Amino acid sequence: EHPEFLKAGKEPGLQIWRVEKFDLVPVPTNLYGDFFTGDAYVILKTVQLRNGNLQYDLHYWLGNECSQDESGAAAIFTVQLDDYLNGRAVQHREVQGFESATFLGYFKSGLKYKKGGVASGFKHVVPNEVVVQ
Repeated sequence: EHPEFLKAGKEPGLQIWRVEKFDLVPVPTNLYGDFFTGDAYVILKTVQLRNGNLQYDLHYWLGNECSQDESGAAAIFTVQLDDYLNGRAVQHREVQGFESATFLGYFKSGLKYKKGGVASGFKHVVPNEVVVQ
């Protein structure tokens, strides 16, 4: 499909992404800054080291209301990125209620925690019209 987190790498700084729709989904403005407990967020940091090999680090965050199934899919994509960057990157997955200074240090503005997505805005794309039978 369109894996941006795994294919991420076009700017030395920080990129935030979120899993949604059985694929990778970015977090538009206004939305960024709020972590969800019913989903997984994948973040990849990129900097320019002396040699200029562009350092690549990534943190895998999961929600407490996401059994190993949802957390498994998120960790799965994170594990692949590692094999691709099993050179010396910084891979570290964080959980809700157990974050670390790295996270609290990456965002000190005060990350908001949203819970319960009261919204039935979601439809399944059907295969063209039912003309076929």
